[PDB]
Amino acid sequence: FTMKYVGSIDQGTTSTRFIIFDERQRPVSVHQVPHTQHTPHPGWLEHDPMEIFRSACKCMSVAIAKLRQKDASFRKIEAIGITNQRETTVAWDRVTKEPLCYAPVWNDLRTYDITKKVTAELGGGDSMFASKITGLPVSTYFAAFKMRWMLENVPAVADACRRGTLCFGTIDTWLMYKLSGGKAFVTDVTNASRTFLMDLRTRKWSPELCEKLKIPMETLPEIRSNSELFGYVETDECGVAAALNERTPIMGSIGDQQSALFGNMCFEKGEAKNTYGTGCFLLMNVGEEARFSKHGLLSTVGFQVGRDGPCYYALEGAIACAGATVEWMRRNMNLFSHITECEKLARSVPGTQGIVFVPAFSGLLAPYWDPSARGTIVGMTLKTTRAHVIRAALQAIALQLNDVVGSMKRDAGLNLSSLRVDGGLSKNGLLMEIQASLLGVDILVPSMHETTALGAALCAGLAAGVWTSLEEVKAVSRRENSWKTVSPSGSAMEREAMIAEWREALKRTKWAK
Amino acid sequence: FTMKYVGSIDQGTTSTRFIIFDERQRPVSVHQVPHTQHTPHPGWLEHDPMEIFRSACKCMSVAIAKLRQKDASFRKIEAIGITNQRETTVAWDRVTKEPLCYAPVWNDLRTYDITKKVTAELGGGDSMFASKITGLPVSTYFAAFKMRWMLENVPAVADACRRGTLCFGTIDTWLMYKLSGGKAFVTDVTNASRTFLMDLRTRKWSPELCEKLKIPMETLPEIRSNSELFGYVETDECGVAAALNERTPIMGSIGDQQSALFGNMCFEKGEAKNTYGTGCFLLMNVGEEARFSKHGLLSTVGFQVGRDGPCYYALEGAIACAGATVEWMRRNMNLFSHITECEKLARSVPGTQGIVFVPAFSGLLAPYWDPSARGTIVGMTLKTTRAHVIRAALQAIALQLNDVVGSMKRDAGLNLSSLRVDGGLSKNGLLMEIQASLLGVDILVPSMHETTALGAALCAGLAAGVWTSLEEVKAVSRRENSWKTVSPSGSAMEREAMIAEWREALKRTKWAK
Repeated sequence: FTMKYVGSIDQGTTSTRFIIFDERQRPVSVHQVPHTQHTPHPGWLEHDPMEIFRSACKCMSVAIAKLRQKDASFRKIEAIGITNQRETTVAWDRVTKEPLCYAPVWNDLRTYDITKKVTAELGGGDSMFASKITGLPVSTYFAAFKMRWMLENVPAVADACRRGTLCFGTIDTWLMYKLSGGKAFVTDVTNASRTFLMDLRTRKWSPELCEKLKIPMETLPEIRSNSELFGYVETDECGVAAALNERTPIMGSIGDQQSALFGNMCFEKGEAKNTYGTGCFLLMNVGEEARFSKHGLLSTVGFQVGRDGPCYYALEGAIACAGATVEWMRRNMNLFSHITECEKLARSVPGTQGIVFVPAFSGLLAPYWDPSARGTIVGMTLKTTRAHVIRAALQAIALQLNDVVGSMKRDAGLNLSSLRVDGGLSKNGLLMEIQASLLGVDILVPSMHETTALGAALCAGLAAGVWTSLEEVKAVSRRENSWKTVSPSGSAMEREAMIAEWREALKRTKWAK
Repeated sequence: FTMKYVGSIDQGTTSTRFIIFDERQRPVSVHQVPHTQHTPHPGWLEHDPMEIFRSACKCMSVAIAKLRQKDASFRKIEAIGITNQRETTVAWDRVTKEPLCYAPVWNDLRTYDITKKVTAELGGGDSMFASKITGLPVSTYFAAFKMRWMLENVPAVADACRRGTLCFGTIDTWLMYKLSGGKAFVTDVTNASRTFLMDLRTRKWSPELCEKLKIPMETLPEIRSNSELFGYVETDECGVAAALNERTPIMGSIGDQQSALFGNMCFEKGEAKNTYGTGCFLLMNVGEEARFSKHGLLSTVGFQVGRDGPCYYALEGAIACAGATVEWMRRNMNLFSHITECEKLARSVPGTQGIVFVPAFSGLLAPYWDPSARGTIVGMTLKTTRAHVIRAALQAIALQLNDVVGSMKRDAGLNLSSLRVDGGLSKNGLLMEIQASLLGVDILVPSMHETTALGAALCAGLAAGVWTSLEEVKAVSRRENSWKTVSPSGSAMEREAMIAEWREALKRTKWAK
C-alpha cells in the first residue's frame, strides 16, 4: 500500500551507523557515531559496551529524524537488522543490566598466553585439533578465549559467574539485549560460529568444548537464525522509542562479513564476495554442507533465513595488507599524492616487466600462513619506476586472492561462478580488471556499495515481508541499483607467467627471526 | 722565476674537459664539452671519435683563452697529459686519417656473442683462461673483443685490414694520433692492460693472444710508460696549435681510473682509492709485483713513470650502481627531490631497522659476479619509510665495497692503510662514515677533487721536470691541497650484524633467466 523502510544498525570496529533503506534497497538516510578505542597495553584493544549501545541509539534517532524532514512518505521502520564486528566479546550482569568490564575486541592480543596453553594442553601441540567441529584454528580472535581471559583476569566477571548472573555475548547479543530493554538473550548462527563454542554440523553449542574450555553453558545466549523475530525495541535511550514512534521489531542479525556476503546476493554455492578494505576478507558460499579446509582457511556459516531454515555454509580467507599497502606507498614511500594517482600510475605501464612486490608487511595469511614473511621486492632494474611498483602491489593483492580462491575451490569441490566486490579499493578499476583476468570470472561491482548494512536490512526485511523471497531481493537489486560488470581481459599466457613469477617470489619473503 | 703550467685532457664517457694546472697543482682553468651517447640497439653504446677529438680541441682552445685573460704573461703550457675512459675502442684509417665507424664504448654489450665464442672455443669454457697473461677475465668490457666485433661486422673495417691501412686504439691512442696530425701511434701501459692483448708482467703485446683472438698486430700501437715523450700537438683543428702558441709536447697518458689512483698520491703498496661515480671503481696499489685474484677482481697496471722506471701494479674492483642507485631513487621512484635530501633522509633514522636493499639493478660484479641478481628489498614492515630505504641503499654500496676490499686483502696479502675517495658520492658524509666504520680505516676526502685530471698533469709534469720526483709531488700536494678525514666508529657488533643481514639478503637476489 504505502512505502516500506527497513533500518540497519552497522556496529563496526571504529564506529556505529544506522542506515535506513527503502523497499528498493536504496539507502535513504544515515547517521554515524564513533566510539572510543581503549588501549591499556601494546596489542590490547577494548570497547565500552555502553558507549556502543548509546551510539546505536543515537544513530537511529538522528537518521530517523533526518528521514522524516526529507521524506514525506516515511512513516515508520518496518524492522531493524543488526550487523556487527564479530568476535568482540561482552560480559555483563543479568540484574545490573550493565557490563562488568570493557569488551576485548576481535584483533586484541591479550588472549595470546591462553591460546598457547590451549594448543599445547588440549590439542597436543595441534592448533587445528577442534577445527572439524568449530571450523576454526585456535587463535586470539575467537570469543571463547576472550571469555576465558575475563574469568581469569577480571574479578567482577569471576564474581558474577559464581552467583549465576554472568552473561557472555558477541556484539549482536549485547545489542539485542539492551535494545530489548534486557528481554532477549540471543545470537545469530553466524556470530555464534565465531565463538569457538559452536558445533558447525549441528549449529548448537558443543557440550564437550564448553567443558574443556571451562565456559559454563549458562552464560551463553540462545542460537538462532539470521532472519526471524528476535525482540522489539523497548528502550528510549537517546530518544529512540520516540523517534521510531510505533512498535518496531528487530528481525535481522548477522556478522559483518556474512552480512556483506548476503548483501552481495551470494545466495548460491560457488558465489563469493571479497571486501577490498585495509585488508581483504573473501567469503565463498560453499552450499548446505560444511566444508573443512586443508589450507588453513576458516569454515563458517554464511547465512540462514528463518528459524531452522536452509543453512548455507562458507569458507573464509583474508589478506592483511590491501588498502594498507596503498596507503603505505603514499605516506611512507611518497610514491603518489592524490588517491587517483595510484590507478593512473599503475595503468601508465603495460606490465610490471618482471618485478614482484609481495606486500607481506605483517606476514602471510590465507593458504600459506607464514608470520616470518616480510614486505619484499624482487626483479628491479634501472628501468623499474614507481609505476611498476604500484602496479606490482595491485597485482600482488589480486594474486593472493587468486590463491585463496584456488584453495577454496579445492576444499569445496566447486567452481567460483562470480565475484562480487566492495570496499574502497574496489573503486580501483585496474585492480578489478587484473582480478577478473586472473580468476577468469566476471567481477560485479555494486554501485550501491553499503553491502554490509544491506545484508542486515535484507535479513530483517525478509522476516518482515518487505521482500518475500531471495529471488525478489535479487530482482529488486537488479532493477533499482546499477552494477558494473568487469570481465576477464588479459591472456592466459600472461596469467600463467604472472603466477609463475609470483610463486617464485614467495620463496624470497621469509625474513623475521 | 716564471709560473709553469700543465694541461690535462680528461676524456670521460659523457664529456671531455681540459684542465690547466699550475706547479702548485691548482686547477687554474677548465672547459667542458659534452659528446653524444649513441644507443642504436638496447645495451649498445657508441661514441663518434671525431666529436671527441673536436671536444678536446675546443676544450683546450677555450681554457687557454680564459687563462690568458687571468694571467696575461702566460705564453705556453709546459706539457700536455691525457686521461681517458678506458676499453672504448676506435677504428681508423692510416691514410684518410678518419674513423671507419663509431667507437663501441667500454660498457657496450654488442660483443656478447663474441665473448661466449672466445671463452668456449679458446678457454675450454674457462673465462679466466688468459688471466695469468692479461690480469683479466673474458668480458664484453675489454678492447680486443670490440676490435674483433669491428673486423667481423664493419665492411670499411675488414676492408682497411686487408689493404693494411687499419689502426685500432683505445681513446688515449686516438687522441694522441689526431693531436699529432697522424704522427704518433702510441698507448700507455695502463690503457694497454685493458685491451686483453697485453702481457701484464712484461707489458708487451702477447703474440699468442693477437694470433688466437685473430687480430693482426700491425694494427696495434707501441706501448710506452705513462710519463715521457709521446708526440707533439701539431693539429689546428679548433685553433688549438695557434692557441697553444708554442710547440707543445704530449708527455702524459693514463687510463682514468689509474689516473685517479696516481692523482690521489697512492704511490705505496696498500694505498688505494675508490671513485664513487655512477658506479664505483676501487683500485689498490699492490706494489712492484703483480697480484692475481681468487675472486674475479681484475689485475692491472697502476702506473709506470718513465721508460723502464718502476712499474707499480694494482688490483681493481667495481660496482655497477652507486650514484645510479641514488639517482634512481629520485628520478624513478620519487623518494626525494633535491640531492641533499638523500643524506638528510638517511640520517633522519637510526638505522634500517630490519630491511636490506640490495641495489643490483644490473647484477652483481665484484667478487660474487652474478648477472642474474636484480634490485631487491627484503624485510619491510608498515613502519618502513623511504628514509630507511635510502639509508639501506647507502649501507649496501658500502657493504659491497667492504666485500670488494676484503677480497683485495686476501689476493694482495696486504692491508689497506687508508682509502682516498673521490666522485660525487664522496660528498655524502653519512656514506663515508659508514664506509669508514666497515673498513676500520681512515677515509681521505680531498678538497681539490679533480684527481683524475691531476693524475695526467702529474705524469706530464714529471716527464718535463715541472716536478722532479714523487716526493716533491706529495709535499706540494700536502702543503697546497687539504683533505677531510673520516674516521671509523662502529662496534665490531654493529659491523658483524650488518654483514650477517647483508649476506642473508644476497641469497634472495637471484631473478633473471
